[PDB]
Amino acid sequence: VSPPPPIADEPLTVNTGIYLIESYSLDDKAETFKVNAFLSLSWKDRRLAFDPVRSGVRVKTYEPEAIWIPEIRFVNVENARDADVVDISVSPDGTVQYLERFSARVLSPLDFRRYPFDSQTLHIYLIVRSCDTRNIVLAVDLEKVGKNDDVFLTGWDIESFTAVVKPANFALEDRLESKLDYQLRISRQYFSYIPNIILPMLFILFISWTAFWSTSYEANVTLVVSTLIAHIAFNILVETNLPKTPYMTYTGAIIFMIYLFYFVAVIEVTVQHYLKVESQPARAASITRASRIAFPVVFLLANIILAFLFF
Amino acid sequence: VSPPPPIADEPLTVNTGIYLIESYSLDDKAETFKVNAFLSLSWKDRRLAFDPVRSGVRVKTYEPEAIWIPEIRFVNVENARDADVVDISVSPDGTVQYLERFSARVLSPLDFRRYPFDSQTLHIYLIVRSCDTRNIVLAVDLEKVGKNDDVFLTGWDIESFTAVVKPANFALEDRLESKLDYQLRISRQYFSYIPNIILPMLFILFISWTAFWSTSYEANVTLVVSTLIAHIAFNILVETNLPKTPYMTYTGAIIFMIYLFYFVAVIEVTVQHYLKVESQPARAASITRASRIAFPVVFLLANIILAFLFF
Amino acid sequence: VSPPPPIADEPLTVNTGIYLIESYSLDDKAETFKVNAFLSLSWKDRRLAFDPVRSGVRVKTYEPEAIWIPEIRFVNVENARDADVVDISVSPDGTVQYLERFSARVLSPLDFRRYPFDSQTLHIYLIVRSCDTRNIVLAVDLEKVGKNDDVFLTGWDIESFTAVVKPANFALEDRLESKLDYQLRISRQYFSYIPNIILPMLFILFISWTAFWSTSYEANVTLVVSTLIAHIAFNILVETNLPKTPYMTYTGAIIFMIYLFYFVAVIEVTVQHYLKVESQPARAASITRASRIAFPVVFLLANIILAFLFF
Amino acid sequence: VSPPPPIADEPLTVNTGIYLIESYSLDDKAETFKVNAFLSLSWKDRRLAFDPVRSGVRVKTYEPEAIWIPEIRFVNVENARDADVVDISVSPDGTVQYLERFSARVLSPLDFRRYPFDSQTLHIYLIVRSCDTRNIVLAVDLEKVGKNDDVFLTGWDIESFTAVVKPANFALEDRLESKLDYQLRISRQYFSYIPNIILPMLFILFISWTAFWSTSYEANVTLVVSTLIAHIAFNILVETNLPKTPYMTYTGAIIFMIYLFYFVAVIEVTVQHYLKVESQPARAASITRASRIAFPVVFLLANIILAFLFF
Amino acid sequence: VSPPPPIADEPLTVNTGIYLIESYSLDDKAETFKVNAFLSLSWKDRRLAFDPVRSGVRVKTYEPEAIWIPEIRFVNVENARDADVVDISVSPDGTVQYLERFSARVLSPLDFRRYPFDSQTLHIYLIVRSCDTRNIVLAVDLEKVGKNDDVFLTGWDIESFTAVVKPANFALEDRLESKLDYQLRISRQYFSYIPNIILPMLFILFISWTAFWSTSYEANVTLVVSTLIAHIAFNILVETNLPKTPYMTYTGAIIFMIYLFYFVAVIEVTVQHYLKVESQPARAASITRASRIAFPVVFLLANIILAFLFF
Ligand SMILES: CCCCCCCCCCCCO[C@@H]1O[C@H](CO)[C@@H](O[C@H]2O[C@H](CO)[C@@H](O)[C@H](O)[C@H]2O)[C@H](O)[C@H]1O
Ligand SMILES: CCCCCCCCCCCCO[C@@H]1O[C@H](CO)[C@@H](O[C@H]2O[C@H](CO)[C@@H](O)[C@H](O)[C@H]2O)[C@H](O)[C@H]1O
Ligand SMILES: CCCCCCCCCCCCO[C@@H]1O[C@H](CO)[C@@H](O[C@H]2O[C@H](CO)[C@@H](O)[C@H](O)[C@H]2O)[C@H](O)[C@H]1O
Ligand SMILES: *Cc1c(C)c(=O)n2c(=O)c(C)c(C)n12
Ligand SMILES: *Cc1c(C)c(=O)n2c(=O)c(C)c(C)n12
Ligand SMILES: [Br-]
Ligand SMILES: [Br-]
Ligand SMILES: [Br-]
Ligand SMILES: [Br-]
Ligand SMILES: [Br-]
Ligand code: NA
Ligand code: NA
Ligand code: NA
Ligand code: NA
Repeated sequence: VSPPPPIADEPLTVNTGIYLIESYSLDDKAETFKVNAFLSLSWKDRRLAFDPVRSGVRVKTYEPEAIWIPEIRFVNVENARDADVVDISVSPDGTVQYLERFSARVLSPLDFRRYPFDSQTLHIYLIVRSCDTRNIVLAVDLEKVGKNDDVFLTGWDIESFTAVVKPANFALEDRLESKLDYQLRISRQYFSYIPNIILPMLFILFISWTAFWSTSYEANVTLVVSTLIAHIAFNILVETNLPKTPYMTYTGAIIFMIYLFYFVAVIEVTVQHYLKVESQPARAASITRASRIAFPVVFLLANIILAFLFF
Repeated sequence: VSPPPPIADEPLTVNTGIYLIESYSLDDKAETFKVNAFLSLSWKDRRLAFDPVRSGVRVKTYEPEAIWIPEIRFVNVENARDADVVDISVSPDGTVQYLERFSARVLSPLDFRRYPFDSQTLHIYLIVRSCDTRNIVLAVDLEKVGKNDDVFLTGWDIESFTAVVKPANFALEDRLESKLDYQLRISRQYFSYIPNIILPMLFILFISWTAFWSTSYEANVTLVVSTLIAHIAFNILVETNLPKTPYMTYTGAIIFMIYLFYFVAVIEVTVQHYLKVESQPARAASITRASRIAFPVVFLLANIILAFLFF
Repeated sequence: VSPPPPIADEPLTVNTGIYLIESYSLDDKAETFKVNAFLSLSWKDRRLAFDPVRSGVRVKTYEPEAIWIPEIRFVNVENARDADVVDISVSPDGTVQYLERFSARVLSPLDFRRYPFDSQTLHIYLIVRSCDTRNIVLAVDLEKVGKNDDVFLTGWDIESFTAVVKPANFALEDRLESKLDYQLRISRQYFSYIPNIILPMLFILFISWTAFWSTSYEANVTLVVSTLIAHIAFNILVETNLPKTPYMTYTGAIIFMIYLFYFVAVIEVTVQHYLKVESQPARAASITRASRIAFPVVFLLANIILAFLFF
Repeated sequence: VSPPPPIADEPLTVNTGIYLIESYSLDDKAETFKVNAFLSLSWKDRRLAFDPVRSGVRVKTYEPEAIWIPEIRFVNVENARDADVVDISVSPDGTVQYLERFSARVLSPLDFRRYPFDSQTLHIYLIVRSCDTRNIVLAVDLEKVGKNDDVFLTGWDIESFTAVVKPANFALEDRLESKLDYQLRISRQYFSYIPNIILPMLFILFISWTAFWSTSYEANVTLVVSTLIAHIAFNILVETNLPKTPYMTYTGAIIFMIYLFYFVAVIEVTVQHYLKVESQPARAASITRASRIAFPVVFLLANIILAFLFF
Repeated sequence: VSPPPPIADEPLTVNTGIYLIESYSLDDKAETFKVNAFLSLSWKDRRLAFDPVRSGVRVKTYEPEAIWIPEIRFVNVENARDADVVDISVSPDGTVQYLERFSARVLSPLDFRRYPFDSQTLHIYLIVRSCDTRNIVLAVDLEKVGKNDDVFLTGWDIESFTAVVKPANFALEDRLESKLDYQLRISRQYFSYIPNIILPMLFILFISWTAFWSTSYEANVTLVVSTLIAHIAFNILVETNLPKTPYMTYTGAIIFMIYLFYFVAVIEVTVQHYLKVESQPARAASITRASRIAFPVVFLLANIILAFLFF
């Protein structure tokens, strides 16, 4: 058991293919997903070749220990894949067809800038380290790349599973390394965010705006402050589903902006109350009247400016 | 070892059975369940046939490594079954009788549209990959498919555990696979949702309707804003027990509709105050007297419309 | 290695014993507990008998692989017993003495009807599948059943640890099975529930009843609505410590009933206000006075009936 | 492999030593802690003795399997010590010196009566079961019992790490067991409980006492009920850090006593209003004037009583 | 297997290298992180010398079991380094080049004094115990120490990953120990804390300050008491993300000091009302007008003092 020697000075080509059986547990905070797939490996080992006419047998089956198998590891896995060899088949010309079913927790970063209207490119990097004798290079067997029809990822729409055919051949620790980029394209199912977070968040805001058709300070203070407490509950709820990002997200931007609206609604209610008491209810009346228009208008404009800057 | 060779060109039939010992951890969010069971496998191996006279035994026992055992895998498992071999019995005619105990975390999707009055079909998919030498096909021994009477799933009623006798034969990575479907039929114990969520949620909503028999804006603002906040707490409570769906759930639809009632109630409470300050209490009294009948009637009709759409 | 042959037509008796070293992590929601114990097994293997006079030795020690050891399993375990053999000692007459230390996560159902004044009988089921050669039956050596004095289950009182001596012998999948039931009797330490849940829930209820000595609607609405919010927090807290049950638990019934009290207090506070505005304070004052007695009287009588129906 | 035979009838002495490398994860609810340490064992096995002159080596190194090593176990571990043998050295006189690196999750009860001003004695119980051939006894080599200087336990001060030199020899299932007690003495770092829980809790209590300088029932009902609701939040927060105990903790006692204050303050607030409504504001004023002193005085006294009964 | 012999009285030098592939799960409460890296080891074993002309090959490849490998361990790991040998390469002079891929949960203490504007120096300690035969000493091959350009730590910026080349050679349990210190430098991405915690906390504080432009006690009590409860919820939120420290953190100091502001504001609100009721509103007016400046000014200066004391 050693690497097959080169006929010419060319490197050994290991043809690879990942076929997803199950995809599950997409954790946003962890920036990880779990997977259950087939890993297909194919290379030519002439030392294994045989005569089809003399032998009579079309294909030969070997055990992993018996023959040389390349060390294909995963770059971005949390804990090293639970592998189980399914098949090793040699053709008369010495072409080896390897197949293992594995499962791995893959650490792939996410871009939350457009959350919950985001799309992500999940990655699964395959790698091979070349030895002192000869270089090993990875290739994509597009016939052996894919995903089973039923494959679902709770909370997401699965768009594609395609590998980048050209490997990344680079030298790390004075040895050649061949890296392949498999890509799982997914788009988030935003539907639930509308009845459970967005619409409730807007209702409570519109309720704070009924203070603009009220002269009762005590009621207004109750309106604006109670609803601001329910806004904090939602901000908190939202941030528990997401990691701490060094940029603003879309929901994050709306949520923050709404705080300023509360602060101003509070100011307005204070000003209105101060003018009444100072016996200026007509000046106060003019400010509430403008506020009935300004507050929903400036809200609608600011939300457009945001949607534009994010999409 | 190699698979038993065919007499003619027939496929190799492996009779299967699953016997549930324990069922536990139905996790709605992750759409999984844990299982503890027996797995029975049976197949003819002529190379193992023996004469009972010159052996003095009706059956022979073997170690898994001693004979050929079919590579039977599970399709929908989070982590590959923890398996232990119990018994291996070879009859005189060469009929092998395998038995193992396994435990696995199974990934099977759920339909939350009628939550929490829903039923589910839990699947356990058994599979076998065919060989170049010969094609392997799965079968169901109906006398070896069951569950003991003690088997319980916390918060669920276990209805049935049956298998779809006809395997789905198809090609995968240029080899024939034979897939079997074991179906565990469960229905949710909705009981607890009534005194813990449904009724508490209705009581706080009815409590907001007492504002229709009150002339006090300050009081009304307290009644409608404080109950709206307890409703937000139930919305959050409910959505913790469930995953994000691209569809509306039954509970979720009731929960959403109830926010509209709070919004309209705030409007009526607002309108009534405005009219009373404008020295139009007679108009306001008409709106409030109407609301007293309108709010319970519209609620009662809307719930009939929803129960009908969902069931 | 093969099972010992019978002298008469009799089955092989494997004498069992479980000695608890540690008990921990009783999870009410999961309906599981963890244990660390000794599993003692004893049977006669004539093939191992020897002469004490000539051998000089009393006992002969073996490694597990050297001799035949019966296949004893646990029916109700989530994560399979992590075993390590401590001793195998053979007496001159061939009586084998097996002793292993194991740890398992046992799945035993719990009856929450009387929570938090509940008592449970946790079970550990030992099992053995009989061979085609001969039948194996389990038995209890009471001399090797018990527990360490330092055994504690946080939040519980350990009452007893006995075994049901008569095994349950039944036919499962055309083979005989022998089942033993070890019973760990515990009673819940209700103490904490009094100063943390029960009494705080009563204080807030009584605070709602101070509205019966008040003529301020605005104040009463705050009293009953605020305390109802704190009541919900306790309902939520309580139900997070428990699994969803298809029956009413004791605390569950009390917590539910208290909602009816708040609902009726809101009705009274509403009615009293309505009359005051309708310029009928005399009738209002009559209802408020009757409510001062009616509410704590009906609460006391409702609780007596509940305590009676539960205990 | 059997134990060394007794020269005279004396039992075999195994000298033990635990040296802490890392201490982490003290879990109050689970009453566990995790440790990373060296375990050293030393015993005389004459069957291994050698002459330094003839052999030309003063030390002899063996594999665990090659010689006899005592089966030393831990009594109170959840999941059994993950051990890797570092070295086994035999001196010319046959004095075996064994060293291993282990890591275990140790179960050891905690006394919460003085929380968060408490001190704990964590135990690590080493044990040995004797043979039918001969008796085994444990000893402590005080030269090999310690901890690294950088050893820390998050939120705790490490006081000591010593062993109770005299074992606790006893009968278990008619065999001698020698048990040793290693003790890790720790005291909880209470510092952060002060700004995070104690002082916040006192501030909201003192804020409820401002109701005593207010004639406004409506404002008073707000002060006392809102602060009562924040007290429930701290009661809840605190009890999520602790297991349920059948005794009262220090913080628990203060937390409970503080509820009784809230109830009495509600009564005073209620009574004051009643008298004012009855045109008795003079009687009501004297009750409120008494309350202003009585509440802080009865509070400071009851805390003196409590600190005395707890420390 | 035993250590290679020395040519002279020199110790055996083992060259080390750690190459980070993945860094993840920085858990503040636990004071841990998870890493996935390459561990390179290099030492001379002349007993392994060979002739390339005789053997055929220029480099020999071995199985770990076939040769002596130094017992290099990690000091501060919670989860056992899940290791897998990638390559073992022996050159003609006997120079061994060992490559293993590992993953571990490193426990390294964090200083939260400047949280969330803090920086950390995470450590991975390599170690080796010396034999009686000969001493082993660790060394750093700077050419094999590093991290892949993609390495990211969610919520942190990775500054550097270098080693402290001079090992800590010391005595432990009468044997030589050689320790290496690999240091991973990180600075916390404070961005998210501003829109999610810091500014929402300031908005609610300023909302309470509107009570200085109000003569309404019932409203003011609502303003200061409601925002105080929202502050409590932030304090609870902040401390769920942090361990209990025996010192004050920066956020912790601000959070605490802000409660003193809420307490003083309540005092002023109480004073203002008392005077207004005592028929001295002019005095109240002077206290309220001063408060309008004093509260923001004392808040400004207090934060300047704090920021100066912490940074
Ligand atoms: C006045 C202000 C009051 C503030 C109110 C804020 C309410 C906050 C409610 C948080 C609910 C907790 O739930 C938050 O969301 C998702 C579930 O949806 C969690 O996700 C969790 O799901 C499951 C089930 O709960 C857990 O077993 C698992 O450990 C975790 O992955 C986040 O880890 C948690 O942080
Ligand atoms: C306006 C309304 C406001 C409503 C606010 C309600 C607040 C509710 C606070 C919930 C308290 C936190 O929730 C607490 O979480 C811990 C996990 O850390 C759970 O922990 C539990 O786990 C297992 C299940 O895995 C249980 O069998 C076990 O008894 C317990 O240890 C507690 O059962 C839950 O009570
Ligand atoms: C992972 C675990 C997650 C745990 C989640 C914890 C949830 C905590 C929810 C806290 C909800 C607090 O909700 C709080 O209730 C009070 C009850 O008086 C309500 O307060 C209401 O009454 C008071 C009078 O008593 C008024 O001052 C206030 O204006 C009014 O809104 C508020 O609407 C809200 O500030
Ligand atoms: C073809 C075949 C069968 C059925 C079998 O058991 N073995 C193996 O183990 C391999 C993977 C192959 C091929 N064969
Ligand atoms: C003496 C000895 C050794 C060799 C061993 O492993 N154990 C056991 O398992 C027993 C029963 C005895 C004694 N010891
Ligand atoms: Br891998
Ligand atoms: Br499987
Ligand atoms: Br088992
Ligand atoms: Br152990
Ligand atoms: Br290690
Ligand atoms: Na190989
Ligand atoms: Na086989
Ligand atoms: Na055996
Ligand atoms: Na080795």
